[PDB]
Amino acid sequence: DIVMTQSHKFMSTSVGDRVSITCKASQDVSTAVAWYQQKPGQSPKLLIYSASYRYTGVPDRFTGSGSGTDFTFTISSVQAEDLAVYYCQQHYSIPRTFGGGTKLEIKRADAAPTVSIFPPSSEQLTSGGASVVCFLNNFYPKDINVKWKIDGSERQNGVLNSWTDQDSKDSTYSMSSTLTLTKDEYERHNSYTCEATHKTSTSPIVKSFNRNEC
Amino acid sequence: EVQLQQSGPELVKPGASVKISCKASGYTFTDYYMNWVKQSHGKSLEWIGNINPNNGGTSYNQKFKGKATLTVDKSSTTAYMELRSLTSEDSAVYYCTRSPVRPYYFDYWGQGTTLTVSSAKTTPPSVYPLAPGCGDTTGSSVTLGCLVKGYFPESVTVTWNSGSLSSSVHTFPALLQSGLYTMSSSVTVPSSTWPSQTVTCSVAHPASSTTVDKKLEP
Amino acid sequence: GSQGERETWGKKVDFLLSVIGYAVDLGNVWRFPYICAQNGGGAFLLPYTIMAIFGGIPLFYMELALGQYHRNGCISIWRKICPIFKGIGYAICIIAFYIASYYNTIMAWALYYLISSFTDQLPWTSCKNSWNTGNCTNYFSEDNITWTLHSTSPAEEFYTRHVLQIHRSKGLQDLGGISWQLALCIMLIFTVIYFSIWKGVKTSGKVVWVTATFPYIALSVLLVRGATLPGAWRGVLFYLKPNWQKLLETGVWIDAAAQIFFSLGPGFGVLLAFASYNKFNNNCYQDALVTSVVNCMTSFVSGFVIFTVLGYMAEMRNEDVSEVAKDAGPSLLFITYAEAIANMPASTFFAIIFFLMLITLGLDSTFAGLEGVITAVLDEFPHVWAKRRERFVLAVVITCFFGSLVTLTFGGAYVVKLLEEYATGPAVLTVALIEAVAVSWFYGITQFCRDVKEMLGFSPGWFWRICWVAISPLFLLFIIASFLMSPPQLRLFQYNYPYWSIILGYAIGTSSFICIPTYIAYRLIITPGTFKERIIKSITPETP
Ligand SMILES: Brc1ccc([C@@H]2CCNC[C@H]2COc2ccc3c(c2)OCO3)cc1
Ligand SMILES: *[C@@H]1O[C@H](CO)[C@@H](O)[C@H](O)[C@H]1NC(C)=O
Repeated sequence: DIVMTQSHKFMSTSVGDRVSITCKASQDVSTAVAWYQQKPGQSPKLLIYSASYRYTGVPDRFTGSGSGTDFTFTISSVQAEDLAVYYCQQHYSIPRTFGGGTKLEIKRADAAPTVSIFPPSSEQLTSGGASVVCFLNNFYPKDINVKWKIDGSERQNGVLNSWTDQDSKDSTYSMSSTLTLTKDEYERHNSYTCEATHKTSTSPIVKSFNRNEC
Repeated sequence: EVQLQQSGPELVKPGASVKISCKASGYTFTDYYMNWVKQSHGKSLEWIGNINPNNGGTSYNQKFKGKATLTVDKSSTTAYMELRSLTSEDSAVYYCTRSPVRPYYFDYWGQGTTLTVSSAKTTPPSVYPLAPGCGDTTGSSVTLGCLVKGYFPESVTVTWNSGSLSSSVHTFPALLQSGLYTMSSSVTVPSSTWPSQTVTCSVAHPASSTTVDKKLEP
Repeated sequence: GSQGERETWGKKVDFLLSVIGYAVDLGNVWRFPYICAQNGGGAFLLPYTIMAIFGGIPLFYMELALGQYHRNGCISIWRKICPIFKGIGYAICIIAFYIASYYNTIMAWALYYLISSFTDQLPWTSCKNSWNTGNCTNYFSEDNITWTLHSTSPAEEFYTRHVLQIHRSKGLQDLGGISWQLALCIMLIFTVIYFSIWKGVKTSGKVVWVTATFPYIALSVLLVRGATLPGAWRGVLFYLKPNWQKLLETGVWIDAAAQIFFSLGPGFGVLLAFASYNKFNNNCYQDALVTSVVNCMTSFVSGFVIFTVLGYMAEMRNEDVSEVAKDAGPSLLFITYAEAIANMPASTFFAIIFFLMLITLGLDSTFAGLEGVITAVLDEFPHVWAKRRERFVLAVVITCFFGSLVTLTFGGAYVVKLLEEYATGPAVLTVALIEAVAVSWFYGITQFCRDVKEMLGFSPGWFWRICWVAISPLFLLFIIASFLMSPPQLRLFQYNYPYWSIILGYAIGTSSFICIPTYIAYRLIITPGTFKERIIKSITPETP
């Protein structure tokens, strides 16, 4: 069989920069390599076939090169919607194999994380649960600290951080810090506070609300 | 144009079998090889095998020989893939993709089929409105949310007002714990249409065939 | 008086190149490279030689030694060895007939291509012909093309809808009528063998100078031509890449044994006839040895001749030469190789020498094929026959034409496979086994070593002794059992043969075999005495 090796699992680029993903095959392939673009949440979309030829419906900003074993996929004008995971695949020997997959992450200027704390709703208080939410929207880069405060004390049990993928419009990550608690514990405390430490500013952003019917 | 409409997600207990369809349209069905590619969570694409629609010419991969069985029907232009001896590794997304005979590229793919192989009971999601408090300072935009708690498997869809609008909706991935998933959704909409008009989030769970709609209230 | 002693050959080199001419054919050119590159690549050389040394060579040299020593035909030699097995000589006579029904129609195709290759623009290049469909898509045409399940190449269209016209037949059921072009081609073939056999060994032995040497020339031109082609190393890689794991399969050895046997073709009576017309003092050990080593090496270089052009063809297309070399049979040479040589400078030249090379490969072999049967019948019915040789030779040749009339049909190609797989292989293996057992066990290998000891001056080594006693009949027994156990379902040109074909095949495989148990029944049934008395007088040859 054939082993398609993409040594670089991740590659960082910016909007408008010249990006090029490599692809290493097991043996000599002549000109038999196809490049696929799988956008997050979509089916893999065919971009290049036979090393250099472009497929129909593919903008002019996507090109391909190489002849032999190593092949290269080039994007001249990276757009916000070009954010996807690119795969390379050989099409000469049975069976047809694929590459490990190269996620193209977009680099931009820093953005302040918009933090919003949420009190448990009445339908959940009705069920017998109470989850305080802390949304952190539109910031860059991904590295960000989230600290919880039930009543000023750093709460750490029951905290779940969920990072979404990068955005295809403004290239801004977004994460959710969830603090799930019981109803009995919720009606024995009032002002919840979640804070975020980012590289945009040294002082963590502090958000607070009150339990007494807001 | 060219469309490959696959089947919905499937939750099957380990050791059983499962069949996936692939309705092809928009081209001469007998003019192209029908392929199946496996994609594991976080893994690369994996070629299962192809089939010639004319005579059912299955050409499998040595890694999937006896693991997958490709069939085809010309009377409805639909290719099928059946899987037996289901394990936790088969819990992956499967695509059926069209391909010519030479050069062998995969021009058109299907939307995918989420297969979950687990003996865990199909648990309906708990939809709780994540609404801002009544003491917050209403600025130029308000961020809302809806919480989906406790469900299985990962087949779930959170929509906002029949998809209008959703130009500022941040959907957070689901997290698995003790056999049950939990996710949350948010939406940033200006303050000049709230709370004047109606904003409602709709949570749909296809595996349990349930659909609970909850409207946000301050 | 009268005839008395038999005739003698005109020179040593004539009989050397003559047995080489029988040994070397089409299968040497394309069969061995395919079976080689498929079963473990270069590693296939390891068992192939073994199956040669232990299997092919001993039968070859034993047959040859008996032929030169006894100077009898395929039927008359059993009268003086084991009369009950005289039916063997008859069986071959039937077997050869079945072979001569299809083997020369292939040469007729190569001949139809050859006379159709004199035009400045070769027919299988363009699609603007009277036989192409709307699926025909060809080169020197817009690039980017993306082939379709229903699309078809101009070479496949030419071979399918013209020289074969196989689209006009539905299979074995409906194959008529007859393509008169292939009938005239094969008629010309029977003519060119008619003027090369009718006189006897002198003409076959003189035509062989051309029919056995030219294939090396054409293979040399296509060899140095195919070597200079860009990206031809792919076919060589796929051709000689060692895959030793395939050697663990018990099938591969079987394929090698069958290959070397059916490429040396011992015990068919052709070597008996070719060996009969030689000097008693003349050595034959070196003869058999060298002759085989030529057939094997010739196959080895032929592998390069094919897979170089296939490598270039896989470079212009997209590699993994196996895909461009999937189909083994008439399509590897008549379509893929022809379409490959079409994109080369002075294509008329390489085309003419290629299909001319095909005819040149079949000619010598079929000379020898007929030669064995002719010698058998002339020696079995002397005086009652030999009145003229052109009479019996004319009879067998026109008989082969009427035999090929089933093959000259539209679905004739279908029949060719049914006759190529089912009829010849099991029966020939069987008669080779019974023949080898009868010379090694009944006549006694000791007296055979005394016959060779009287022939060459020295007794054959203990190696030849143990090979004839055990290793060779086990070698044939291996292929017999493995064949009967797993007869093959066969398909040709998107058409799977009906389930019943094997039945038909077995008829054609056994309708030729019925003569030996019925002749044992005829011999043991005709002379009265007891069963133990009559079989003891029927197993011992004539004392005087
Ligand atoms: Br199974 C079997 C066994 C042996 C052979 C030999 C061996 C290789 N070299 C040619 C071939 C000779 O094949 C023939 C062709 C025309 C003939 C003929 C015999 O006899 C009448 O006319 C082929 C198939
Ligand atoms: C091309 O071939 C297909 C079958 O291989 C056939 O159905 C079709 O009619 C052909 N095209 C034409 C124009 O005849």
